[PDB]
Amino acid sequence: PDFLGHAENPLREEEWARLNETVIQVARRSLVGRRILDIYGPLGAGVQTVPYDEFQGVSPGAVDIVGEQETAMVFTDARKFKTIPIIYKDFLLHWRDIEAARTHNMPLDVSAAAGAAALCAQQEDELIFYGDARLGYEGLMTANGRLTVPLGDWTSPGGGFQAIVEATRKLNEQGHFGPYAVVLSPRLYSQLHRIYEKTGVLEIETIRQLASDGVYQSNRLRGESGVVVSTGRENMDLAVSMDMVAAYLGASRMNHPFRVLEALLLRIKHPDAICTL
Amino acid sequence: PDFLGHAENPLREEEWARLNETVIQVARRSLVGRRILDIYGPLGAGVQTVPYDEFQGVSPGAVDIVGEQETAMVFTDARKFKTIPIIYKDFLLHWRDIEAARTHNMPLDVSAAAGAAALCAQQEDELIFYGDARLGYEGLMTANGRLTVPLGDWTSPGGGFQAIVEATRKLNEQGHFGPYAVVLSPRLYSQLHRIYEKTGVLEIETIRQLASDGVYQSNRLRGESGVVVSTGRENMDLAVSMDMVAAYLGASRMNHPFRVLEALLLRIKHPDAICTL
Amino acid sequence: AENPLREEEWARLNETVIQVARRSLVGRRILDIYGPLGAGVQTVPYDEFQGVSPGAVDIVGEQETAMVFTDARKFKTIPIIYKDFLLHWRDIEAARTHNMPLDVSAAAGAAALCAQQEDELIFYGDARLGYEGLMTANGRLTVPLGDWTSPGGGFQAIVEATRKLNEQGHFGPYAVVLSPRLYSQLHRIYEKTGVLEIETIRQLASDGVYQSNRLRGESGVVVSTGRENMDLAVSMDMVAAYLGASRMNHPFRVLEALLLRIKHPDAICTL
Amino acid sequence: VQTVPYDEFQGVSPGAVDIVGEQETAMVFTDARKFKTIPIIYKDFLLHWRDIEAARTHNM
Amino acid sequence: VQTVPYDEFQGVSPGAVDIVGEQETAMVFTDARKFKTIPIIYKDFLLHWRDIEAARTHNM
Repeated sequence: PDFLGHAENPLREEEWARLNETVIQVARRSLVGRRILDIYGPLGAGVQTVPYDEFQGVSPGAVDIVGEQETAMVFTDARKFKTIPIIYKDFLLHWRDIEAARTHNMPLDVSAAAGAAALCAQQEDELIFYGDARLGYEGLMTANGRLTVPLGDWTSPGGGFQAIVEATRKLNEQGHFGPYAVVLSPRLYSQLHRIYEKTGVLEIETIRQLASDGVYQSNRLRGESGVVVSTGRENMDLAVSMDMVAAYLGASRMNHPFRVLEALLLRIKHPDAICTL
Repeated sequence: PDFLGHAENPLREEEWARLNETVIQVARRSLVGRRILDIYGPLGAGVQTVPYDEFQGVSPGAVDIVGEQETAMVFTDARKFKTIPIIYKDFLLHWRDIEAARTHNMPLDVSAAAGAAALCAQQEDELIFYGDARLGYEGLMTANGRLTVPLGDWTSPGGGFQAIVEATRKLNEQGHFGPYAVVLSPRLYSQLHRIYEKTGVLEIETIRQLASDGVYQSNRLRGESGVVVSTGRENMDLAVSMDMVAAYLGASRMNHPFRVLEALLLRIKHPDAICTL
Repeated sequence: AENPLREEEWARLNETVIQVARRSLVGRRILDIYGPLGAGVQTVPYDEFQGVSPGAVDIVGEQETAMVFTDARKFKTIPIIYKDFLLHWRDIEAARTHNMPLDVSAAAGAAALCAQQEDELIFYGDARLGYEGLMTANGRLTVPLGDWTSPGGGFQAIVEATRKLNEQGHFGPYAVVLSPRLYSQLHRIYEKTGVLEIETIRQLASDGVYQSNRLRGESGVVVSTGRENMDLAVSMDMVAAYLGASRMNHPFRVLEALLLRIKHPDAICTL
Repeated sequence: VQTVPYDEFQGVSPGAVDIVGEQETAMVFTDARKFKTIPIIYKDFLLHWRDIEAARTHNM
Repeated sequence: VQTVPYDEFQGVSPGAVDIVGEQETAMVFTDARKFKTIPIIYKDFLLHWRDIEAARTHNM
């Protein structure tokens, strides 16, 4: 006639609401991937597969007096569908803490929730920026056709601008230009954030004006690398099946462990808008 | 019925009653520590910390006609606020005995519950009589300031009791006398029963009269040790957040596991009423 | 920590399990069952045998011959046979929104394995646990099934088996179970005139001649189909139950509880 | 529905019977599920317009 | 209340399993459960009864 048992959801309504709010907000704080990209809307739990379009196209538009160009852009052989993985963590909550938060001291502590959701989002950003060979996925710094360009010039007072200038030139060489967005590793970003370039102000302001979609920081990237991409759709996408949400796994010895879910898959529909070291 | 699985609780009211009665009875049978220790009232499930209060204190107290002598009240040495551990064991039921015991064998077979409760009580007695150093807890034979007395002169009836006599003398010198008690290891409890020639009266009866709160035997204590205590309050206590209760752990492999729980903490409010080897 | 499926999908799963069972069970077409006793029971009474008491006193008034009873009263424990499979929560959601088959191939595989294990149990007791096997029973009345691959083959062995049953004073409508190798190769259509050899064996047996691929290469048995000779104590028919969600993937287990009690091990012939 | 699950591979795990169910009867897919897609097959029906016209007010 | 629960830290568990179905990575929890005692901080001052009476009659 009390808490003991293997019953269904232990948490009351408001406690569930607080858990969901915490995971959502810490996700919003900790996600850098979902700002440079843009998401195909939430398809739902059921959708396990999404189309994965073929590759580049060097076919541009044309203008004639009477439309006769026929403007072909056709996928060739297959469509090679792919599947949407899942990412998760744990919520080992004590039963005595829940019991105390009912008739006693009652700031129900969900610190483990924020920690686990932060770890989950970190793993997800690792997925976007680096595919895993076990599932055979593609990562931005390990894709095919990255259009590499050396850097070899930082640690100088102003030897960082020309690297992104060259990257933009190479990216426009493939006839693929637009609002660029840059993501950099932590130490590289801080080093870029240094004193005046001797020709004005902090370099990041000029780089941000050149990119036109911001320069972002990612701890999850390797030590000395970074990327610049074309933020528009028709080039890259983030297929989402369901956003971060906490669900009840089961009953432990007597505790309650939870698990945070989100199903994401990047689609590089055009591996021409990627540039790296 | 039994196929839906993961029901909130399998058993009925009568079977819960029998399980609880069995664990209570076996606990009361096999507990020795709870027979010389006045228990704190059941605080509740939520409480996890209790005021582990005192280390010392003395105020001889005086009397005079008017009622004015200004003797400092015994308040506390310093608050410490230890945390209440949990002691548990677990057993299993075969999901058919629960079904047979509603048609064929009306009283449900619960021998595994007694088997688990005996081990739980053994572990609890070990907790009282010994710390574990993984939680900084204190034990009867591990407490600092134990008033050790060299007592090895046995195998000769011309002695043995004199060890307890010296223990009482040492307890008296520290200004602490009352209804004494003795808990002895089996290797010496049996040795007391010796009927060596020139018997007269066995030493056990003399020791029982000298103690006046019973000489007890416990296997959990080590092979070559024994203690003398003062049974009253304000020297020892037993914080009881909750007694032996059987709770459910979901249904694994369609069987039914259960766990016997209690939350106990020994607090010695006066680590002077202790004597050891 | 919940209960996954609703009524329609539960009914579909149960129907699939029942269908695969009734298709694959060969024992249930040769032995009649003691009524479903419920999941509660775990022990049943057992055989009576070699009750040698002619009882043919045949005197006006009556004599005091010995009554027939269990030779040695004892009990046996009804086993449990089970197979476990798994389902994915995303699969259930997809079958709920996009498509609507709700693939249950795993359930069919589990039911098939359970039925094969059950039939092996009936035709061979578990030596480790220790039971009675149709081809390993004591008092089996062995008859040499050899010298086949001949024009007059299985008939010469079935007639000998029937005369050995009748000599033991145990007769009636017999039934035959043969290994698939023989039950196929036995179609030596030419006995003499026009009738299948298996057809004339079936006429001789009068309660079918079935095959069960679980038997060994060159073995077969003939029994007396009635009750009070052989039995099949059932505790619960093959049914699927839920083992509780773990890691959001729902497991499941198909259960059956059977035990054969050969009351009169005089209705046996083998190789 | 363009994609369907494609389950892993064999399993040599058989069922078992015990007095009390404790076999745990595991049969678990290991690493992935490697979904696949459903192709299409087709041919042609070149029907004359005059034949359809004839089958209206004439030979039909 | 006089005691509160306490930190969880160095929960090194990537949780980035990222597999269809799910793996069995380690859950995050308090590294070592323990408690702390909430202190009390206080400051004491004094007031004179004549001051209160004066503030009640002469000035306010």
